[PDB]
Amino acid sequence: SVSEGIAHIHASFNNTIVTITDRQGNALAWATSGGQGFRGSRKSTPFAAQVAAEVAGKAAQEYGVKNIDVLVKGPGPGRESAVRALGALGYKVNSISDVTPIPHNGCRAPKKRRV
RNA sequence: GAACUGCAUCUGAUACUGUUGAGCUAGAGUAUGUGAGAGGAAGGUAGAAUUCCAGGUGUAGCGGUGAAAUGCGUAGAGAUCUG
Repeated sequence: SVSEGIAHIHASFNNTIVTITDRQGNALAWATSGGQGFRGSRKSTPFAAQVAAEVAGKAAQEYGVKNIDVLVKGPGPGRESAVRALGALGYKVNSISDVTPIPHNGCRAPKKRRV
């Protein structure tokens, strides 16, 4: 159906969500580290992001995407592992971009944790 | 005898303080030219980001923590794109 695609790698400190959409922005497939058997501490590792990206890529590869460009966002650890997973799954990467939301001194952040 | 460190009234001195006359420019101010600055007050505007709302795709999680759970989610969340 679609040959050009975008892989969004939304990676937080707790979880990483790998969605694969077309060039327009309509999601084709997605996977999460918390939806792959890993919970708690294991879920926020690069390996869980690797398996999530593998699952999402293998699910969206039946659609017909071979050309894909990735959009990494967030500071989580799996932001680098997911792209390697996509590259080793046979995806032809178009470009690696880091579009993470950065306010220009906007909304006040939550208070510092006293741990 | 000394002292009573005091007070009062005359006289003298004019270095310093006071009161005065004149002068001076060095302290302090004025006019004129340039300069920097998140100095102040009143309006307008821009770009990111959050939240909310309405939609398209999409499907089973999200979120959170040292772990969790409360919470949010198949009444369709989160993710993604458009207003």
